[PDB]
Amino acid sequence: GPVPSRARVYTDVNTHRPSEYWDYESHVVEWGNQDDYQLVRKLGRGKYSEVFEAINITNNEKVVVKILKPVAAAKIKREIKILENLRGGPNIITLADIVKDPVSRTPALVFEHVNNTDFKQLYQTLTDYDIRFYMYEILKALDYCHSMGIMHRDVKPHNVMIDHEHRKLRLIDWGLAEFYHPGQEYNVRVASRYFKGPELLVDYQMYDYSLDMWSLGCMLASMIFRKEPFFHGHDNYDQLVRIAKVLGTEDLYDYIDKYNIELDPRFNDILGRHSRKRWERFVHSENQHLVSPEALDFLDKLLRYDHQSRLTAREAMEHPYFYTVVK
Ligand SMILES: Nc1ncnc2c1ncn2[C@@H]1O[C@H](COP(=O)(O)OP(=O)(O)OP(=O)(O)O)[C@@H](O)[C@H]1O
Ligand SMILES: O=C(OCC1CCN(CCNS(=O)(=O)c2ccccc2)CC1)c1c[nH]c2ccccc12
Repeated sequence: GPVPSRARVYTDVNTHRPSEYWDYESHVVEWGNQDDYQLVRKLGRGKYSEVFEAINITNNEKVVVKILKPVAAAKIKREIKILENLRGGPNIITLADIVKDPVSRTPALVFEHVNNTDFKQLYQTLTDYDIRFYMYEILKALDYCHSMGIMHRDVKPHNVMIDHEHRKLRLIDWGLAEFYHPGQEYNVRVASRYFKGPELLVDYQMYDYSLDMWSLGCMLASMIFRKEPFFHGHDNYDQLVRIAKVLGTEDLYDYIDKYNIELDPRFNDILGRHSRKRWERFVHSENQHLVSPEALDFLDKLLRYDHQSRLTAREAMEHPYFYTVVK
């Protein structure tokens, strides 16, 4: 069977905390009043939730209302507990209220309003300095949630809200977030296809906070090389092939050997043989200004098959790539 794995940082944060911190099913929801809010317009509808721009009539302030679909309403206590535990933390979205929808029974989460929408809208037009600046801001949020014993598990450009005018950033959508418990086997059906770590693609369930660091590495490669997404898989199997064409097959097989990971037999005839490519191969005249030896060294230390070898959020913050950022 597979060889066990544990996080190399914040390993036992939840073992010491009182049961109330991580036992989300025991949490008692003190519901608010739905009538205090007026919906203005639908911002979007996904497979699990619906988001609206709204106004709190009790104080004239602008809010964001997220209504849960009945199918995704099962783990609402988990998302509430995580949001309350992280409230006030650096670059973390603030939960202001929890109400029930008027027509349907389903819970609705109320948040602070954040200007300029999606990270994806701006992340392909940033200067070198701005990529460095915003990467440091995301790292503050990830080190904070990891230090609090929580994995985000859905890091991607659509989940980062940036107010470019005020040089402000917020990490949103904590619907897939989970408490890290050493030795626990988690569900591998998390994160968006292009941002899934190799541990999810090979069905290795004993993963940790380092999953978020692979997703962050995917975001960095897309920004500095102007290629969105960087790893463009057709499905979950082709996603691993796309990765293998860059990182090579030798390091992939060394990874499955280290943790005694059983590979799906459908990978035998699609993986092939590939050597580790130099990051300089993705450099061209149109993206050369966004690339530096520091950027390539940093990217190389994030995008590693072995989840235990990747830089942690705190080590990433120490990298020379961030020396030019004003602190
Ligand atoms: N707290 C917030 N403040 C301001 N805008 C928000 C907030 N939360 C979500 N939005 C906006 O609401 C819109 C609807 O988001 P929606 O959840 O439908 O997309 P998504 O789920 O992020 O995309 P994906 O399906 O890739 O996850 C988004 O464009 C997003 O920018
Ligand atoms: O005007 C209001 O609600 C109008 C609508 C009442 C009906 N609901 C539909 C909920 N049905 S649902 O099946 O839960 C659903 C469907 C799609 C996506 C997510 C969830 C949409 C909003 C509200 C006024 N204050 C609120 C506070 C929370 C939620 C809604 C409101």
